[PDB]
Amino acid sequence: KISTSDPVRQYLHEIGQVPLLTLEEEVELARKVEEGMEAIKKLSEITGLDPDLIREVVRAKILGSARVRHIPGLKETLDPKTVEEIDQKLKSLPKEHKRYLHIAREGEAARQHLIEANLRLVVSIAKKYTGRGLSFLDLIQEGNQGLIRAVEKFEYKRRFKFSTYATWWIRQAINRAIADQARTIRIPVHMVETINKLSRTARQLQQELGREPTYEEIAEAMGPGWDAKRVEETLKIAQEPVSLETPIGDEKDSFYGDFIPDEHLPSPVDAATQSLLSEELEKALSKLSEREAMVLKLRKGLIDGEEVGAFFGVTRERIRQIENKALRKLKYHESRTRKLRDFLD
Amino acid sequence: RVEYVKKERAGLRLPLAAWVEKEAYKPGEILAELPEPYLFGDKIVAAIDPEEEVIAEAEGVVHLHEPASILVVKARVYPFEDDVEVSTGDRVAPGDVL
Repeated sequence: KISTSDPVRQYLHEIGQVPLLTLEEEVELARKVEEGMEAIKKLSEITGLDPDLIREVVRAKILGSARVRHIPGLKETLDPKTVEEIDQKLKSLPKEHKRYLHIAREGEAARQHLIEANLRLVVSIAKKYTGRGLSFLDLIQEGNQGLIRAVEKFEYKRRFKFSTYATWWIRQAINRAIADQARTIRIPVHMVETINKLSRTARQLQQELGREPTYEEIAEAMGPGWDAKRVEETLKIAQEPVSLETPIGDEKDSFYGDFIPDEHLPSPVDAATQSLLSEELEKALSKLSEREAMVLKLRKGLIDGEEVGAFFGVTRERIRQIENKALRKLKYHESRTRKLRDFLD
Repeated sequence: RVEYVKKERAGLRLPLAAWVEKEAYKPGEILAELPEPYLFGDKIVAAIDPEEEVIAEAEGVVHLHEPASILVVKARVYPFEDDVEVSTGDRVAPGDVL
């Protein structure tokens, strides 16, 4: 039906069925996640397999079948045969190393478990970064990504609990997202804080003048290197775009884009130009000596805009010689039979 | 499957507290751990430890609640080897194909 309620109910229901106890459950899971790490590494040590591979195979066996490996990541790990071979060596690990295998999986499991339980935490956080320009679900989602980030770095040895830790790692993920996706035209985090500062400043300035500050105040109040050109620019970038498709004029049936003209396209007038221009330019180019005429025709009209570097083997003196003598004979007879005079431009 | 235990009396529980009271994990002293009637698997003292901790110095701890989570599943202790289909479950103690 309507999307917010369903997810809210979705995880709130599962937290309702499994909140994590303050100390015990979070400690429990934490301890297991870490042991997983120490496990996987020792596994790489004895298998010679990259901890990335050992990590992905324990993931498959605990989080999903061939289905989850084939669609998400296209196909480098053979759906069946590949992952299985990897599990066989894990089995071969005697009593000593087999232990790490069994731990890795159980660890991985705990991980996901700690992640489920602290989803209300995200939503509670994400709840306040609402009207920034991101959908609540998008916001919760990035924040979620943030909590997963936290899980990777939490050191349970250092007594502080995951609550306070997740907060930071989530708030960071969100704010980033808000700064990277919120607009149509990307704007770096610096420009963002800059705009917030700009905004906040305009607020304190609205406070007493009764005059929406000229870009003079803003420069001042802002600080060290602020000037009118700077603020006029920033607020020009702050205005989000408009809709090429918006209800226009009297709101009846008016769509905004019919009004904007076009520039690259040669309005007939231009197509006719290029026709005479090229035919006449082409007639002259042939009646001349190819030597320095083509040099300048090609050097200028074929690739890019170098007198010396323009002529093949013959030096500058023959260039200027024929360039300026052919260019003038060409111009002066074109003066006689006036075809070019009428500036095609 | 039950989980954590406090200090009314410690008996038959997993390896957690084993290292706590060094008598059984350091040497074979869990039998003498039963205090005074031994003169006239786990069995600990009359009731000496009250935490979900590690005892170097009582530092890595967690004093709390003990869960009793009934898992409705069938628990096999000594499965055996029958090779018709690929070896299912487990062997006595050495091999674990599961």
